[PDB]
Amino acid sequence: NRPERIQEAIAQDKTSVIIDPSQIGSTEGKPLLSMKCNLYIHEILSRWKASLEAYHPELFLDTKKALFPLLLQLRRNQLAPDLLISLATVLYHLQQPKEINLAVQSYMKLSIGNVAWPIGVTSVGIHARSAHSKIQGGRNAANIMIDERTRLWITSIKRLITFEEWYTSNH
Amino acid sequence: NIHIPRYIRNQPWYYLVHHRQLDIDNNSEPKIGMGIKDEFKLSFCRNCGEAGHKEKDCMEKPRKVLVRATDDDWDSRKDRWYGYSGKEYNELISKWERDKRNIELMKLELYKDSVGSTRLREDKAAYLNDINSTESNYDPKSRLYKTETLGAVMFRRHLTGEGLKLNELNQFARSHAKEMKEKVQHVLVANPTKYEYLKKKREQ
Amino acid sequence: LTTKERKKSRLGNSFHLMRELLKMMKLIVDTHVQFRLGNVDAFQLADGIHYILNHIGQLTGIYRYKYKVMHQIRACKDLKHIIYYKFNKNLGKGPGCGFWQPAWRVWLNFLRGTIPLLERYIGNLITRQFEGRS
Amino acid sequence: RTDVIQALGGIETILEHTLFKGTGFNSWEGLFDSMQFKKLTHAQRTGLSQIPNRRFTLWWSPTINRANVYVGFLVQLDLTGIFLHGKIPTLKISLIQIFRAHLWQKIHESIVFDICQILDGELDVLQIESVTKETVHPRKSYKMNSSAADITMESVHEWEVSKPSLLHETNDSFKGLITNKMWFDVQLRYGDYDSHDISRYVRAKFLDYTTDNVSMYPSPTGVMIGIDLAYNMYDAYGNWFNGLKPLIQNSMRTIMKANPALYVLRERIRKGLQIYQSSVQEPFLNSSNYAELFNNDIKLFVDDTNVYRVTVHKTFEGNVATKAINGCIFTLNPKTGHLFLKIIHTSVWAGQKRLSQLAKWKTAEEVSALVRSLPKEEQPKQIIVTRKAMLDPLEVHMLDFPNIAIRPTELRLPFSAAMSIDKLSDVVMKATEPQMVLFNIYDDWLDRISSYTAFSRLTLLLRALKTNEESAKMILLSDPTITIKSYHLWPSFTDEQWITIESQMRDLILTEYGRKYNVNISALTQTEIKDIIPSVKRQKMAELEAARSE
Amino acid sequence: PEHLRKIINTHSDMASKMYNTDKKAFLGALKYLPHAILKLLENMPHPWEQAKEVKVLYHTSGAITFVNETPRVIEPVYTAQWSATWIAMRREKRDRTHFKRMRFPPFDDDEPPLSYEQHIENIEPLDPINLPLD
Amino acid sequence: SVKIWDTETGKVKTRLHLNSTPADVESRPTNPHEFIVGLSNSKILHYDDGLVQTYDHHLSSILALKYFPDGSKFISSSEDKTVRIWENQINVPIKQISDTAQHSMPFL
RNA sequence: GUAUGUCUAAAGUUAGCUCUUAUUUACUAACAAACUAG
Ligand SMILES: O=P(O)(O)O[C@H]1[C@H](OP(=O)(O)O)[C@@H](OP(=O)(O)O)[C@H](OP(=O)(O)O)[C@@H](OP(=O)(O)O)[C@H]1OP(=O)(O)O
Ligand SMILES: [Mg+2]
Ligand SMILES: [Zn+2]
Repeated sequence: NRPERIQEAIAQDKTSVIIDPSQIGSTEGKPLLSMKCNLYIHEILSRWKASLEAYHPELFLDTKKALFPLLLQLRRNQLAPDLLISLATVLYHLQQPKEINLAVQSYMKLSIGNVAWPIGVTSVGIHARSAHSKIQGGRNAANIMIDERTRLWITSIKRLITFEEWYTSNH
Repeated sequence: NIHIPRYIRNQPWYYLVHHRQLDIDNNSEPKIGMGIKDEFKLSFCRNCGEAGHKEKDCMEKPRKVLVRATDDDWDSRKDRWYGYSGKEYNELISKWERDKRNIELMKLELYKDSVGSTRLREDKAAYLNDINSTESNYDPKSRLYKTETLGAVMFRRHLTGEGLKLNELNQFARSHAKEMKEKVQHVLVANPTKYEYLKKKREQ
Repeated sequence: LTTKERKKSRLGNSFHLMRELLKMMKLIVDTHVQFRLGNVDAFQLADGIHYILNHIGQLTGIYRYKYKVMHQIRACKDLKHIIYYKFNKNLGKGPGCGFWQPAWRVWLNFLRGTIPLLERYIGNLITRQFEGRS
Repeated sequence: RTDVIQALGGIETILEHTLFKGTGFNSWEGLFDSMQFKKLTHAQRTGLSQIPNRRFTLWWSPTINRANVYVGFLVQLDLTGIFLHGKIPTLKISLIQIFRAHLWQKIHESIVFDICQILDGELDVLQIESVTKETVHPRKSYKMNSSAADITMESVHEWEVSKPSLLHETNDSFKGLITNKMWFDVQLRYGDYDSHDISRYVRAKFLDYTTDNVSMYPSPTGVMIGIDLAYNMYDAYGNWFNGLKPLIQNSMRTIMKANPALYVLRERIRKGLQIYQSSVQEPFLNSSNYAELFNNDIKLFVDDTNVYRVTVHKTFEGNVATKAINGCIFTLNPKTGHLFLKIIHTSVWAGQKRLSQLAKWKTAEEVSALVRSLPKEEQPKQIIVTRKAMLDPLEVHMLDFPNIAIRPTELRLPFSAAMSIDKLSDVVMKATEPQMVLFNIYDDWLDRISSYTAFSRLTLLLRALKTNEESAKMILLSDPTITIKSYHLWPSFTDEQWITIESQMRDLILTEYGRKYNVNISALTQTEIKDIIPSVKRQKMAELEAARSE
Repeated sequence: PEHLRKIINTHSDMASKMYNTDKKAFLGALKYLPHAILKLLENMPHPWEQAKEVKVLYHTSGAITFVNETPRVIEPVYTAQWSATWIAMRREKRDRTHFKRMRFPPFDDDEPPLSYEQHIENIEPLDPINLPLD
Repeated sequence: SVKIWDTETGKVKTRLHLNSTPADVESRPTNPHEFIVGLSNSKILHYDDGLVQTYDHHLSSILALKYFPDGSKFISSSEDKTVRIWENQINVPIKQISDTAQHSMPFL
């Protein structure tokens, strides 16, 4: 029933993490890329279990609570296209030595990216022109802060980015 | 503190203090919930026999007491729920009691040890943990709450560590200015690497 | 809006006068509905109606687009000022009065006056919509 | 005038008409146009006359917008819950002016979620299962016909909630009702000279919204808190179980004293009425607290000079119109050393006009988006703005972040010369999307020295670039051997080379400063640092009382 | 009445081509709309009666609904009925400790007006303002 | 459709399927990567060996393009009378060249 | 900054002189030190 799924998916968990930068743009391999993005975040959290004794022993449980939706939505290919592509861009720039600044650049194309007016200033000033409605967004290409639970793991991604910086720094 | 003009400081003919009788005083404490203190104050008739009124203004049908009163204001006057014995609310209580009488991915995602099963909502700014009464141990202009760590009593922050190291550094710059173009180079932020490596050399 | 969407979207005294009389009538019919649904009492219906027919200048907004309504509004206020001090000789101050008959007569006489007014106004407007401007 | 004041009822009866109580003044006693000189237009002087009429109407706004109206139709403001009693134009413009950026909503939501934090702070005290934030309607904060539940408490064990009483009732009945589910509804009202008694109002709204035939609430038991904004008042009517009444009393005094949403409301009523009495707690940057920047916290600068840069060109008829070029937001962390350089593309300005104020609000939006992307363990505990006009939009968009110490500065920090740097200008101009390009300012500067040395170096270099641009560029681009690496900005100098560069830049700054202001020399050392980069007299007193005591 | 009610129910969609001339009728019926408002407010049901089943003309397209009959009442009966409601409302302002006035407007702006047959016709009406005649 | 053909073999480097009928299609003298396509929907698109940066300041269909000595800037002219000197991957014109009597600048 | 004006393939109609270069002057700019239009 369920323990055979445990056996199969842990024997698959122990069976690659190097994201091919051709497979980021290769949209046909979306389940395989989503599974690799799942497993590299698992590898980050497995490393952060190990060095927890001297770096933030209070946020490991919070990030485990917060990535539980992302671990839910990465194993069976449950994300948005641009969101998954930008996440894979982060995790490819997160495996290289000096690309920590490029990792946070890919994060800032994840969190805001292409879309202008991310929150929306929502009718400031007096006059409130007729074109002044298109510079606010609750939906319809506003941000990717469209949920508490979604932004929670988006924040946890840069938590793992900061841990990756600290982990490659003091080793 | 004479921002008061001449005519307000000029008292009336008999006897600053004569005005202070909304409050003119403190006004930064937000005001209390005051409210529904209520009061109900209080020949003869051919129809009913009672005194006071005539047949044209009698209240019983022609056969052959407490008053909504003591009013000064407007919001007291309209008051759709002025008298209140809780009738309609207990009726809706009774209606509510009548209505009151009548999968594996969670198990797959515990591969890491969680076996539990527009702002942040976990911020909790330190005026909310200042829920007990203090003498304004927060300001909302600067949005800076005071503690004993990085806080003082007109005041500044505790320059802790790096700030204390720059206190050492600009006091070293003042010492090198008050001891030793070069007329301009006497201070810290003018020629910074100069005094930085002089303070590094001084520890040898 | 734009300004072009403020020039086509302003309308005259006629369309707004229709809108305000239908606000008035819908307040009347909705208080009778809140009666008929079983929510509100008949006494509270009569006080609600007498509140309508003596706060048309507040609840509705017909005073804006036709200002001689103020005559009838003043008369309704004046009828209020009579009726609340013959209904409340031994009662003092408070809601509960619902003798809505003469204010109702005043608004019916207003409608008696502005049936042909609104016939001519809306006839000219509707013939501008279909037939067009001469 | 003395007897006029005594005949209007003293000062109390005058100021009950006014919007004085809506302002936050520690006392009444602290109550007491450079545009007409500009050549603009004959017709635009009408709006110049229009400006003080707005503050006169806003000062007398509770007695102008009051409820004893002989005839007047209760329209609602645009996007807020203020009910006018007639289309009075300047009053309506002043209430759009105060309550812009959905500040009403940014009050309401804020109070709601702050109560959530209190109920997330007091879970075990009240035996609460889970304080549920409700996904409410986007226009719920000003629909006054009917409302819904902002917060819904769920309980573990069911609650003995009382009959409905006020927040300040001294005797309750904790026996009557029995429910497993409270709710909460924060209400807001702009009280006026007639309808400002808040307890009657909140009792009317609670007995109004539970007792509809239409159902909106999950239970008939709840607490409806109503804040009167224009008279600085509050009251909460509803059902109270054990321990909730002193909690909500202390909580509402805490919120109503120290909410940043309510205080941005009060600051906007102060500045809209052009009245101010300032007691600046934890003051702005000086040469005194210059090291207050990187006191080992998390912090960010916000520079907004080159957000809306323009190029003008003649436009076929004679006028010289003004196109919006790609701009930058120069978000500098001085301690750790990142640079969250926001690249504002021209597609931000799709068909918008009045682009200056809208650029200030867009800069506040990007700072709020940046901070929301960061975790609440990397949320910067202070934000130092660079310009004063940035404070009005930013203190609204950081209403979601009450942890963050928004500080002004009294240093003209020369971060506007960021376009003088070649690679910053390249990543500004070469853009298609509104991009977030990152740098380390401190790139060769964090293996050898800490943040203080090279932040002072950056101040010296950028003031030299802002003063005389291509002279300092030729000083940077002097020795053709010393190049710039691909991920660096500044040329990879050695330390004596940095001493030579800093000496030439300091000589350049003070050379053009003397050649601009014909001043001889700085007669004081802190004056010289203040010249490189209120409390000027306080540091005069400090150095007078510290250089004398040796 | 069900024929009228079906016509009014079929004119809630109003998106087919077939309504075109019927839609012409709607814009023509505005210059006969306010007359019908008077014909409501003359035939407005008095507080002593529950609901007054009234004659009414309806257009075939259901454009405009003119309440047909005029309210004629015997004069001494009319002033006696209103005086009975006068004394009854005086009694039920005095003996009632708390009078609850209606909400205004009684419905939300987002709420459509209710159908008579699904919400009002199947609920029996309440008891009107009647003095207890001995 | 814009096609980059070798003079030696004649193979497919890129195939720019576009939105509008393209105008003259030119290349910067420094890089074979840097590559500018004019359109007729008032836009100009810079490319590498793949969009890089748009160019939208002409109001009309753009007619003809040039460059500077050894490139490093760029010249555009349209069905409007305007000529705009754009730079190496910069939207903003240094100069826009217009009088009241100019017809247009169809080739240059 | 308005009014207002202008552009916008989805659909396929049949065979002395020439010159570089700088200073000055004039007119313009909702471009800068939260708001102002006929
Ligand atoms: O303000 P006041 O001078 O004390 O008069 C009020 C006022 O009547 P006016 O319209 O003449 O000012 C009220 O009318 P509104 O405020 O509602 O417009 C009315 O209340 P209602 O109309 O709701 O009945 C009330 O009458 P009362 O409170 O007795 O019902 C009446 O007070 P007075 O009877 O003392 O004049
Ligand atoms: Mg004009
Ligand atoms: Zn009697």
